[PDB]
Amino acid sequence: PPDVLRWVELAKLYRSIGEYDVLRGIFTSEIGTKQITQSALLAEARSDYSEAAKQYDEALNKQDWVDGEPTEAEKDFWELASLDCYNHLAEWKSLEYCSTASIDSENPPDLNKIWSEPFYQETYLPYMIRSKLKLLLQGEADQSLLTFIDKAMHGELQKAILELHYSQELSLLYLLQDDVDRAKYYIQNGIQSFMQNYSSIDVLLHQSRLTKLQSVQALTEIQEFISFISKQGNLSSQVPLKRLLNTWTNRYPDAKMDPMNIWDDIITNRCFFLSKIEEKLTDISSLIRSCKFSMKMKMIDSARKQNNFSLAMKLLKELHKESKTRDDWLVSWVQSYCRLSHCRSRSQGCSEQVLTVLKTVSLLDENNVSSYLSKNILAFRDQNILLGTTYRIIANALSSEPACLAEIEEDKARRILELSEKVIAGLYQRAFQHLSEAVQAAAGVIDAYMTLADFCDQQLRKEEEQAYPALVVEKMLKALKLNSNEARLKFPRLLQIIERYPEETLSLMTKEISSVPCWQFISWISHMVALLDKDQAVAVQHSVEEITDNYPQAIVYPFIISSESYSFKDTSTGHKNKEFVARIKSKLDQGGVIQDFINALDQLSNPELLFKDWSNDVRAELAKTPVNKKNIEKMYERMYAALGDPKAPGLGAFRRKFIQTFGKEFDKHFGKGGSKLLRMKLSDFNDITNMLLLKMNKDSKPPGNLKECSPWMSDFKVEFLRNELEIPGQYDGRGKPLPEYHVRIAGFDERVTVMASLRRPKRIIIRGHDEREHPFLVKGGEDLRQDQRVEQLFQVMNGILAQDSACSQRALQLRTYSVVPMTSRLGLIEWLENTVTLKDLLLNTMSQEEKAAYLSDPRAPPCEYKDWLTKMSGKHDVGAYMLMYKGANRTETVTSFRKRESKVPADLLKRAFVRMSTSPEAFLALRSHFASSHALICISHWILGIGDRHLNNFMVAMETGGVIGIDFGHAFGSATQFLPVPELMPFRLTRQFINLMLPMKETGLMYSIMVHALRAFRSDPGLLTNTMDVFVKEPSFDWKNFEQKMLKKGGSWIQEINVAEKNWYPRQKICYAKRKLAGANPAVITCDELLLGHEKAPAFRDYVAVARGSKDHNIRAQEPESGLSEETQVKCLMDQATDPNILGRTWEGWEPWM
Repeated sequence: PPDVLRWVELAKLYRSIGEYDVLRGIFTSEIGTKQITQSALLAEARSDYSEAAKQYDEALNKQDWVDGEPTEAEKDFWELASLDCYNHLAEWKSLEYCSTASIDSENPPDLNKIWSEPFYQETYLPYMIRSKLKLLLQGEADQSLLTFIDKAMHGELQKAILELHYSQELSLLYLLQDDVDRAKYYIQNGIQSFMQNYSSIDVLLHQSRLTKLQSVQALTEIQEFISFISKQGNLSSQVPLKRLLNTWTNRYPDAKMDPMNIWDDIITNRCFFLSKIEEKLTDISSLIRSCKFSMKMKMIDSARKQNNFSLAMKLLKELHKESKTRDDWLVSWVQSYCRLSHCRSRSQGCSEQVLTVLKTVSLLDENNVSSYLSKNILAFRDQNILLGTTYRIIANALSSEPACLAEIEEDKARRILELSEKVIAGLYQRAFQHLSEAVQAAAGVIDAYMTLADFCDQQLRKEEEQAYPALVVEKMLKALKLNSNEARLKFPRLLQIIERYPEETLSLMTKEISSVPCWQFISWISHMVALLDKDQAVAVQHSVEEITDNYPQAIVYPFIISSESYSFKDTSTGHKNKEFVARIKSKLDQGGVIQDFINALDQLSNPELLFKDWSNDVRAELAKTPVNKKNIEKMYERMYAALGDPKAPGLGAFRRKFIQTFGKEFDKHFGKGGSKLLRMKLSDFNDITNMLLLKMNKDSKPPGNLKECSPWMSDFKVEFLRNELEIPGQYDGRGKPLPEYHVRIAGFDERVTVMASLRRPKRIIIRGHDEREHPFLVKGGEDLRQDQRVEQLFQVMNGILAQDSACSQRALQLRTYSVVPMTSRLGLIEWLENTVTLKDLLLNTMSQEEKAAYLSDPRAPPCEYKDWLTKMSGKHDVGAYMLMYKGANRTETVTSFRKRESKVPADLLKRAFVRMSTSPEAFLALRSHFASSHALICISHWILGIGDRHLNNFMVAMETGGVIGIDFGHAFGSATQFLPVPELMPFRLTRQFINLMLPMKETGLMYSIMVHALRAFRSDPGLLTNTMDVFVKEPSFDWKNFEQKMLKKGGSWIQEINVAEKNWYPRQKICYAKRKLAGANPAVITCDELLLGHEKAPAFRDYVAVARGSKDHNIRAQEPESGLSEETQVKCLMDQATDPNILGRTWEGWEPWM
């Protein structure tokens, strides 16, 4: 065919530049039509290279296949994938016969036949010479190679390939036959081969250069063996031997970043080199064998981490025979096997998870009980840790699934219940004894503390429905006294166990928090200085005191906003708490420069919108019932401080260029304010305010035009040490902070830039003590604590995301812009250099006329959409959705959706990537980064369920093509609850993000990124679970700041609910996130969230019908409700994202089409 071998050659190209995902993107959509294809690629996409060839040898001998026939395009592909997925693991012996046994049989004369028919010359040859060399290097004779080598070394057309390419295999072969000089010439041609090959690759095609560069360690290891074997200065004694052995075992390839064949190359070459150098010149060899065993053991402990499991298992069964002389080898062998069983069992079913770790008991009542768990107490500790965690695994296995697990294999049921609920408590007790041995038995004890920590916290969150709270606190804090990233983020668990159990061991917390390094709390300080108002601000006083003594700069900005509200206790215990805030308030802010800093930054914003904020605040507050006492006269003082007379800027502030245009004009209307606004108590007629507010926007002058609107910062002139300012937004954990070295703010440029948004924030260009120019964006008027919280969330998120293998090898990270809330209604936020928002990219890409007909046209897809809302429902604004859901079928909406999206241009994102790249060597590495980053943030915006991802919340950076996420108002699962017209799509993957990657399918890259990300997420010990728990279990938005920040933005949402406002309940959002992280179908969660906030809504059954599926077209209904897997979860996601039953009826400003 003329349209299939093209895909064969495209796969042939993409196999060479790494890129092993868009390789598999076409082997499920062009070379297909079967089912063994998908059933093997699902076990090849995850690193499970055993079953994904065990169902290719169980498919090459197929007979019937009566549904048609596999063409000639995939019968070769099946054996080629069999070769590849035999090569990635240690199957060399079953590679040679399966390579050369496809031209003839009867042990064929493979001499010149492979030098014929060039399909027999690129594919079957390198695996043959590779496999035969790997099988020769183990040590045998087998004499199958040099005859073919010497026959092919005869003639130019049989030598100008076998000398061009390979030469390192040949260098090792001629080292095996002991002519070192031709081996010298060959390895030197190998070094020149790497140089000339490296020089011709382009400079931005990354990961191809890595696949080149990862071999020079093997090349130089051969070069060093040659340089070492020939010299006669090393034949005298054993010390250059000893030094070379130490500098070998010192160096290593790293774990978590090198694929397994490079580990194989270096390990086997080093073992053969070492055996040769002991074979020639002749305890010594016992020490040599000990270095051999330790190098092999490090190879196994690196190969465990990447889920490359079957290679690890056959390596373990390789490495048993040597492990009998020295007992530490046996104890390392058994802990390595128990840890391999542990890392395996985190993915099996509940039926086999008990079996797969019950089988590893009989080697633990084995020897090493003979006096070696007495010589080392540390090995006793590690044995205790692994056994207790194994008992915890078995007890946690069949406590999740009821009692049905002791139904099969009754000898094993007798085995487990030998050591029905009275065995669960016994196994938990047998776990707890072995863990309590550890905390009484560098940093080989932090693991022993931390296992008790997470075990006991799991037991108490089981006990939500035993003096463990006495045990957990000091056994956590005695290791937090040491450095630990896994204990820095586990502190608010102590802050909540002491609050909920104050009569349970309050003094223990005090007696341990007495001596602790007081700079390990600097990240958590808003969870301590917002605790001064309540009780239990008595166990934590001196740590706050020490921070305000030694580092009195890094507590200041969260002390202010928590001093903004503090009502103290009438009992005399409160009479030292108000004394405590008095003492710290006196001894801090002694410079008196922080307050003028904040005040001049307040005088920079636009107060014209602050009056709108004040009008909406009072018309929401006093419009219920006039029984609120004194609060109107308590909150008019805030308005009268900043606004009113032109001398209150003098006294509380500096003279503003805006107040000489605002307060000076407002006397003939603010006399009315001083008459009736100071004594209103009416709340019946704010039309008088609305008409003046309509006039105040016509003649105002928002061009502030300079820095002179804030005169304090323009003329800064630092003089000497008056306890200088120390720029906001440093001191984010991470070791002992050097105080003197942050950028002392020393100047403000007289250039300000407003931004065009709904609130119109301003951007300033502040200058450096290191003589840089740090820009920032002031954010006047809004609460910005939640954005600090979710940047902490993204920090722990892509701190998880870089310690597995399969995301570190592909370099997936989020991009965290920084944010800081100086005081309430005043935040600084980091600005990024030369970025463009997504709708601006997709909008300026077009020409003149297509943009003109998209914006200004009657049948244009916005205006056509509101016209379809009219002609479907009858009414002509919001309020027609409720009659639109029930009163419309499927087939009108789907076809009308296609009919409206056909009018826009098609190749918009591809013209945007081609209008600036100027090189098709750059188009590839500018497209792949866009797709990789957009896929990662579209799955990480969903675990903690965020909505509202419209066209101005993605920003692209036009030097690499990444995308970022900003502006999170609907943080947890709350987009669909409290909005009127809900949103049901888990992210945004619309038509343009599809027409970019054509002609590839949307299962090549945007699927493998999401799968690797989600499987990287849900195997953690619950760091995300605890942090998400703590973020909503700290009340700062208890529907009040939520509704305030909701009405801050101007959309269509005014509250009046009275049923969902009682249904806030942060024991529900953690439950739903723990479900959709623990495994749940993503149509169950969306209809559950729509049920809990839209009960008794009219078209509610329509909502659950559209979210429910169709069972004939949408896969998201044909799947179960629980116990799924990652690929099924993400297949439901990618169906629900693009399913025009859903995208047809959504919010018009969300822009579903473009």
